[PDB]
Amino acid sequence: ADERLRINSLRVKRRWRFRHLADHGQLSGIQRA
Amino acid sequence: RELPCAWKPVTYEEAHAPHYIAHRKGWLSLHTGNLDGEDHAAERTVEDVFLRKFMWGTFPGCLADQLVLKRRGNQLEICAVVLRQLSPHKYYFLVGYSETLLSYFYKCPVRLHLQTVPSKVVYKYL
Amino acid sequence: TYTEDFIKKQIEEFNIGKRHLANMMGEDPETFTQEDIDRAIAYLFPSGLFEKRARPVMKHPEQIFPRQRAIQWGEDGRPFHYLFYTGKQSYYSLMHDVYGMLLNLEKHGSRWLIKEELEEMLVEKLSDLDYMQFIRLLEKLLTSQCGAAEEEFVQRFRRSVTLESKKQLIEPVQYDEQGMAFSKSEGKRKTAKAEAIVYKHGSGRIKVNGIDYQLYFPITQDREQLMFPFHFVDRLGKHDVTCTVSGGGRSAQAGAIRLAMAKALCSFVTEDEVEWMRQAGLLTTDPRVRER
Amino acid sequence: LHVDVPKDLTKPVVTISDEPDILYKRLSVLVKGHDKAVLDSYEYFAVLAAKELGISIKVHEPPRKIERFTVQYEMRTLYRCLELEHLTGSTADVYLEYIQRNLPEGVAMEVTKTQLEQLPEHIKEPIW
Amino acid sequence: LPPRTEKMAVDQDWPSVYPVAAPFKPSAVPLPVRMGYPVKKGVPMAKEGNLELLKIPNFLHLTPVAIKKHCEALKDFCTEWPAALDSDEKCEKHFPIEIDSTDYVSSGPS
RNA sequence: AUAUACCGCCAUCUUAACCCUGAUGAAGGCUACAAAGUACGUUAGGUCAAGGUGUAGCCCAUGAGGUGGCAAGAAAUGGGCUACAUUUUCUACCCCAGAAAAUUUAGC
Ligand SMILES: [Mg+2]
Repeated sequence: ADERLRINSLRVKRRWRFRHLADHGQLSGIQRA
Repeated sequence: RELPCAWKPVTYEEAHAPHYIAHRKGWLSLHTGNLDGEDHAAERTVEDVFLRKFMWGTFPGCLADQLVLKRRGNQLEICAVVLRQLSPHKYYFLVGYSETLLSYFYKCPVRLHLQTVPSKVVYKYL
Repeated sequence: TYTEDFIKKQIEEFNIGKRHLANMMGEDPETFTQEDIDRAIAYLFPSGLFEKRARPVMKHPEQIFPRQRAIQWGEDGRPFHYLFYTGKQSYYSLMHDVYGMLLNLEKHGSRWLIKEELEEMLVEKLSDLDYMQFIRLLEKLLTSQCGAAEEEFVQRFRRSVTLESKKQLIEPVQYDEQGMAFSKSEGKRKTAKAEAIVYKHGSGRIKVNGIDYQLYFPITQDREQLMFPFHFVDRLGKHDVTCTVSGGGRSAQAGAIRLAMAKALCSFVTEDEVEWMRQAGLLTTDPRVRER
Repeated sequence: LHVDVPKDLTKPVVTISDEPDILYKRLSVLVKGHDKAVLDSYEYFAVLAAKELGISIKVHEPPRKIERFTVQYEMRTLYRCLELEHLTGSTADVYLEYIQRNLPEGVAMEVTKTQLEQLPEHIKEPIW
Repeated sequence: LPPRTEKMAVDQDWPSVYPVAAPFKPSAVPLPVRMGYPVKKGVPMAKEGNLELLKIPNFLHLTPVAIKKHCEALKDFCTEWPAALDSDEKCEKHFPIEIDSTDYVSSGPS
């Protein structure tokens, strides 16, 4: 990563990674609007 | 049967539909991840998934209802509701076993809070 | 079904819990009340559920369980009420009382009680036609020269609805250091907010943010709006106005100033004139605002 | 315990050091939760503790926030701000330890501390 | 076995029952509290087996008596504001510089 | 290539008893100024652009190159983007100045 970084220098919702858990109240804070 | 001839106990969590989650039901897990500005919501979700599967496979036919997973600081409290069918010695064995596995698997002081009930607390019938 | 022994055990459990809650909260158990119970349960078991009923609650058991099952006869089996065998002892007893009072009177704003709440008071289900019968008897009692006892009897079955229009709060007449009488008032139109001081005597000078009104309002429409209140009650050139307006735009500020001046001028006019201004739309805050 | 009571108790060792104490002009405690009743209970607890420790406290409620996303899901974040004023470093440490150990689950905290400091000696006069 | 709330006196020391934050125990909390949306011609459920009362972050460990008893023992750790600095007028005078720094308390392993 | 693999994200559709009457027949029971009536699955679905877990393909070619070409025409209609001015345009000002020149979409 750093090697490529240096040489270059020289040159769905993922916040939870859902409907199942959210509908069964298993995700804190999530609710239907 | 016949074609026009066509034309189960449930607890509170089972009875009430998902659109009651902040009106009648609550949230099973309680943590700060989903609040505004806080991070690691996904990691907490994955931890919750593993806890629920582990507990349902480690207390088979004992859990009367769904778990309640609380988090304060780095503490991790599993409040479970179980039946009075298994012997208390086996319950103590499993409590110790699960506490130690989860503490060494999540690198935090996990603790467990069994509440036994004589039988499923049925809310209504659907 | 709840047996009376069950309810008795619930009552004693509730009293013991009441004293326990008074212990936990540090209050005196002797004076510990139901409102205190509600506040303490809210504190100790916080819950944000929108359904008010869904929160944890500690009620007296009679509040919780349906206790309408009152026995209507004793151990010997004799019913207590002489109209028991009608099946509607409460309703027919009430009708009998009303008929007796009507007989006595013959020898000599608010709304009627609704059917369901009448059932609640009587603790008996009743149809629509018998409710109509009762209401017509109550009307007959009202029409007659009903006395104080009959008046309060009717009021037992007459619910209260408050009507309070016609009455514009007339601002007090203050006096400035120079001994001149004036009245202050506020007005709002869209986002414009105005506050006007009308003087009892004057020469018709309006001063808006310290600027003459014709210089502050170049457009003639706004000057007409400022003119409307004083013109309507025929006192153009008899008062001085000092107003401060902020926010909004040209016409919104003019409307706010008009409302403020009318509400302040209500102090120096007769009550009939106040009512006339109210009917001309001069004392109403305009609620029309931009919709999202 | 009616009769069996601990005869004496080992009070923890609190040493009065020689170094001077930090001074905080203000200390704003913003607590965030998904439930308003939990925040009200926490506000009552924190305010009573502040009075019992002699700290001067004021409470206000910042406007809530609502994150909606998509079936439409929603997340409400409610706030309570507890502004303490004129407390030293040790009072702040003990009060904060108390109210952070008693922070309910699902509630997060942001404590902003405004320390009072004197000018460095290096900036008092210009270098010649 | 029977719940131990039956053995609890009406003038007990409540803080000794709930010293620290603990989940709701219907066998330990001597209150006839009920939670739940009642069914038609029903009542809110009882506490025994109630998951909703179990999901509340309760404050039984922080009652007014307990809070005062804690804050009477925590006074030992506190120091005193210098009385010379009565208001902001002197705080901006004797200590011109102000340093704002923030800490964050979340829940998790890190 | 496959979500015509799952997961995810959107969307479609479906979700009894008692009491009287008729001579104790099939049978019937209302009148208020009251005369028997009371009690989740579904989808050859879309999405591989703010996301994953797999499975298959070609491997003298579904890989790597080289030489030329390819750069269309015409209508009728459907849609979109620009400018369309005298109640206008430019300057000073923020409104008393001077110069220039057919269907459709909403209604409330
Ligand atoms: Mg498809």
